[PDB]
Amino acid sequence: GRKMDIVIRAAWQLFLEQGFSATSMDAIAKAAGVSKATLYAYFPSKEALFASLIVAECESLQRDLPVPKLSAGLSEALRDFARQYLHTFIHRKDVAFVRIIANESGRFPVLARLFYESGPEATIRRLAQFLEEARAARVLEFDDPMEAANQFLSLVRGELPLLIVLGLSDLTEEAIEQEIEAGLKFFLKACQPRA
Amino acid sequence: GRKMDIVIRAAWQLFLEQGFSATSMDAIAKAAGVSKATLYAYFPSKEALFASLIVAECESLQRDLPVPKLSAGLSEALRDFARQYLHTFIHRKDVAFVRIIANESGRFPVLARLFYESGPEATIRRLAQFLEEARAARVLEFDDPMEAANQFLSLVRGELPLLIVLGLSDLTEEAIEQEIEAGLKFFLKACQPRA
Repeated sequence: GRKMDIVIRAAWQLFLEQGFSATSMDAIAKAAGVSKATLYAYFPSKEALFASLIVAECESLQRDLPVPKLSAGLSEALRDFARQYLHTFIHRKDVAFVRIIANESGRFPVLARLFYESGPEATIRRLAQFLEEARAARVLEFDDPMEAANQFLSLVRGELPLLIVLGLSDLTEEAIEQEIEAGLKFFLKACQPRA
Repeated sequence: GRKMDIVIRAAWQLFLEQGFSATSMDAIAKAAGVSKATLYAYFPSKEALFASLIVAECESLQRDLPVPKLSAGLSEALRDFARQYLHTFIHRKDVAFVRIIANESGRFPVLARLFYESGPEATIRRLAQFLEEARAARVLEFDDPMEAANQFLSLVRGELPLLIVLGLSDLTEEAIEQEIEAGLKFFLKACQPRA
């Protein structure tokens, strides 16, 4: 319980610095100061270990996103959600996770999909349920809620992933507000019923 | 002229195999079979050498894209451009190149920005000048052409880059047409003058 966490942190450190495949359960045990018997009692395999990291970190992220309320106002709800989406993008593991998994060159499709469904797709679904509410209230129009959620996020996140990866993204809070307001303005321009 | 190309290819080989910083002008000269005097006459520095590769690769990629014609029909033009834009992601034309810069962890911001401006931003600008024509023809409406171009591409590309990188994208031609049609439909829903 108290030990399992020292293992997690040691493993994360190695996965970042070297990648998944280049990190052995052997190295992990030694970095965390445990016997292999111990290590394997907590985690039946390196794949299971990484899955723990993924589900845990991804569920954590998902708690720091709001559940958008239509009572808050349509715009402010979306604006809030975008804001938190981008803060999580910038300051959390999603980029690191993707580098790590992308480095595996498709050797681990189950882990890849687990991340996708636990994070990115989960974000889409939360927003989608909110959008379904907004459409039920006749305050937005669109054929598919997931599709519309994905469109919204795509606009808001724009080309920030690329910029970050290249090390060119530097986003003050005011810079972020601008990214959001542009994305939102456009999204509403396409889904607000013209009237 | 040809002395210089054998060098380019040798340098690209090393940068791929070992990264930028781990590759020395010395190793490059020896791999290309030239004297250091010769090497440095063509390229004043390793940074300058990589810049040549960037400009060359980025111009190459830009020839793969159409120049969209408004005579073709608005939709079909955009649909063409989107189609060619996505081909770049699927066939991973940028990936090795970006990995090299990304792997420098922002030690070389000038080269990173040169790539950005020579590729990604260049794509935005081409589309932006087409959009500026469409607006002059009163057939689309928007305040800023670069912004609108970015929005268009963000919609179309959506989350495909991520899926590809994770090794979860498998796109039949029909699947691709669906991605495009969704992105375009939405873009037009916001910029076509509602009438």
